Amino acid sequence: HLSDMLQQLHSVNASKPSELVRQEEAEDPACIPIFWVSKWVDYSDKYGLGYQLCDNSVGVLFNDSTRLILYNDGDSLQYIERDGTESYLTVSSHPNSLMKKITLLKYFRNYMSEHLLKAGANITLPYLRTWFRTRSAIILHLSNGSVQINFFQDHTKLILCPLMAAVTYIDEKRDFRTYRLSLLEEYGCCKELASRLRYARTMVDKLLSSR
Amino acid sequence: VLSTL
Repeated sequence: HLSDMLQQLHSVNASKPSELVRQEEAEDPACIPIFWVSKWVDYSDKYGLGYQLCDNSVGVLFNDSTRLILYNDGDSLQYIERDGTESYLTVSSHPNSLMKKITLLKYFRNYMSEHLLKAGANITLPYLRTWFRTRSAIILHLSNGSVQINFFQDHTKLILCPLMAAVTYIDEKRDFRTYRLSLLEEYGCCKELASRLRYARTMVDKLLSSR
Repeated sequence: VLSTL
């Protein structure tokens, strides 16, 4: 879905949306995402990157390029090998071979729950495919095609959903608005969002170039 | 590093 996201971003950016801007008319409540990353912890110098999704499921992308996901029921597990092969297990019944990884996941889970703010908390299955950080942002690519970009300095966030051709923007006051990209082309948007969308295009290009 | 505290 990355190339579709790139085309959607090309189209909106080429329309020069910030140049009468009628940004409010580009909002679409029907396009609100189901999943996004609400918390994350970068322990990649030792273990990997842990994260919580907005449904309270947690996942780790380990340094050996495997993934373990704990469902929000707190017992059901999905393990994804490097090849991409999925296995389904539980904490109550797992092979000894995954003990190390499960214990690491539980520690990440407990820490995030206790210590980090839940992004998009005021709003009512995929795993982390890859991620990277720049000086400005962390970029999270989910297995359902969604791409999330969290900007460090001002705490603003984009969630890009190529299947809906939509983008959710969480601003500095933590207001959460979801826009149809084609409506941003039609009605325009503020310079702030337009700038973030230009950055997003460059980030999606990075994902595509490092496949 | 961590997400927002």
